[PDB]
Amino acid sequence: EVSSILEERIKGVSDEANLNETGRVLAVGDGIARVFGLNNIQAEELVEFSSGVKGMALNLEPGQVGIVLFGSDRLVKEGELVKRTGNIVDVPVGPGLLGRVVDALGNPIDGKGPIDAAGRSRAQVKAPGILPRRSVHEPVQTGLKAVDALVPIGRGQRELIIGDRQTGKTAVALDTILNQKRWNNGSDESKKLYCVYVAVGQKRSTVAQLVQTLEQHDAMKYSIIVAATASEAAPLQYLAPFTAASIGEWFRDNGKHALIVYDDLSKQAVAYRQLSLLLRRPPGREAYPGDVFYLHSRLLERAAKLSEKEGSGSLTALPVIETQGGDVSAYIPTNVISITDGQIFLEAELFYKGIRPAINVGLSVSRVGSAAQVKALKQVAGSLKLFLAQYREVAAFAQSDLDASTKQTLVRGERLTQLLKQNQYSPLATEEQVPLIYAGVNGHLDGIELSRIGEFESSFLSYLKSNHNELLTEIREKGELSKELLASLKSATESFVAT
Amino acid sequence: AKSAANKLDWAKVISSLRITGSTATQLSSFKKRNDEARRQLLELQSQPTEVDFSHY
Amino acid sequence: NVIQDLYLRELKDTKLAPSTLQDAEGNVKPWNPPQKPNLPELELQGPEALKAYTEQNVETAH
Amino acid sequence: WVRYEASLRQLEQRQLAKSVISRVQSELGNPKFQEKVLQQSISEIEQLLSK
Repeated sequence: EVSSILEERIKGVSDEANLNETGRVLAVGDGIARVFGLNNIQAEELVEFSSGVKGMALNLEPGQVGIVLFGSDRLVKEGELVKRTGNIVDVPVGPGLLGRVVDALGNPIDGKGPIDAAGRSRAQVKAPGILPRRSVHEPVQTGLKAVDALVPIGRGQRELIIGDRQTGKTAVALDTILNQKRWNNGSDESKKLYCVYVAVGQKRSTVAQLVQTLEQHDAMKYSIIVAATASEAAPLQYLAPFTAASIGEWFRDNGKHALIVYDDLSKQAVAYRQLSLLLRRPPGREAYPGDVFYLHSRLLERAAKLSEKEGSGSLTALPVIETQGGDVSAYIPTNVISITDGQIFLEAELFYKGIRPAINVGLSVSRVGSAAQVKALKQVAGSLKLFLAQYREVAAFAQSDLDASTKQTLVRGERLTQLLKQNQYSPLATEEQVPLIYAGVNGHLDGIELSRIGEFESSFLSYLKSNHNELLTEIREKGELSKELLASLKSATESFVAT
Repeated sequence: AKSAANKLDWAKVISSLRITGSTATQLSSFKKRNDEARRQLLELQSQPTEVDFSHY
Repeated sequence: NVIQDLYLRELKDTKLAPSTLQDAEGNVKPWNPPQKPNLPELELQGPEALKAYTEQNVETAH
Repeated sequence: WVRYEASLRQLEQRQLAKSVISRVQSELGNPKFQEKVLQQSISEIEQLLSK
């Protein structure tokens, strides 16, 4: 058993071959080593040192090569023999990475042994051209109202999630993965996202809580977790998003829909800053190097909704930006904003002030998000953003006397805001979001006293199912609210209002 | 099935509005709704009764 | 070579002998037999209900 | 039950891991340490001639 597996492994050690290897380390420390020899070396190779650690050749210079140690300096030392892997940095990619935690070297840190992987693919790969790119049509549903309504999110898009640290930052994304459990545990592969959670710079303990939550919601089987914790070395952290995206691209290049959440790219910036400084390349604004724009932009544009030629694959990016104080003019945030489609700025003040989840509607945009929305969620949600940007206006100037028109808006607005809120780590179904939005929009929640809003939601949904889940089944399949359905729903909702 | 029961019930709630009495009507309505809704959550809660010893 | 020496020595001299099932049990949740919660017997049963209903349903409040 | 079963396999593997270390220390004692250099030598002779 354990003996047989070990014996198979021992048998799999068999002879070393001659070939161009061996450089000798000289000046080493500061996480770069200067190696003598390595005369013919492909650029950006992976070299494995006989210190049992690997590095990526960065600077190919006349007479010397400067490896960058992808791993601890502790074991590397002067006059060590550096052996050429001979290959550019590639990472295993395939189908069997699904439901396996791995670290950045692809080592199974789920420890479920060797990963099944179809291929390996180069860490840096250019983004697909204009011609392979079809405009978005399929939505991504997060199961959180307003995060689908007010913020419309669709496949392929680089839809930014920006906000402040540890405001349960992770939770917004986790909820997305969870809602799409329903569809991803579906049988339609057009309705299967394969979602990748990139955990960079987070405590290994915290990641272990995340892993445990994901396995509690039995969500592990449709998702991969790549991990590059805070302790884990900065060059590994630098290569961590890029590697994850390669894995994502294999799904995308199976034409299959996928999504990747990059938590947190701001920590990649600090890592790249560290790396750059240790390469003593000049620092940029806020001490973040000048190629920081290039770093983020090359990463981000690999996420796309490809055309029919490429099998209409998606790789929806959700990159998670950690703003220092809500510094929305800060160099790293602004640089990311410019690359990304939309923003999903999360209002920290409101978060603290009991709006969970808190979405700063003003600072949330989605560049091409709204044509991903299904017609039901366009019709029902029609103008609710405007209405709540009338609530935004109304409460702006509310701070004396209120005209009845203003008061009506305020009463609706305050109550509508209550409706938006969701219980953290428990997202609602897509089907369910349609009536709730219907209620408020069609003014059924206008009268409902503020205290009972929570009751209204649960009771309304229970009512709808018990009275006629037929309506919901229809809206589930049709995905368009017919005039008959609209009237029937008006009638039904009014019926619930009465009770 | 259950939807018939509820259609007549809620029709009767807004009818009972129009006549005297409601003292113990709402408690009856609450009870039949309660267990019916408990049974709905049951019926969605239900996973197959069997150990899948095929793989396990 | 080194493979052979290591292989021989390691494999041969290592003898498995793990914990018993009894010892294992502590480190796991043990088997659970049927629960058998009986059949509860409800109200609106017995002639307590009948006399109550005749009398109670003789006068009700608005 | 499955979980602890996997745990026992891991525990067995780390036990056999420290036994591998013990076997390594034994190997490096032997003048097999000397005699196997001859084996490597002839193997390299064969190998490098096969290059």
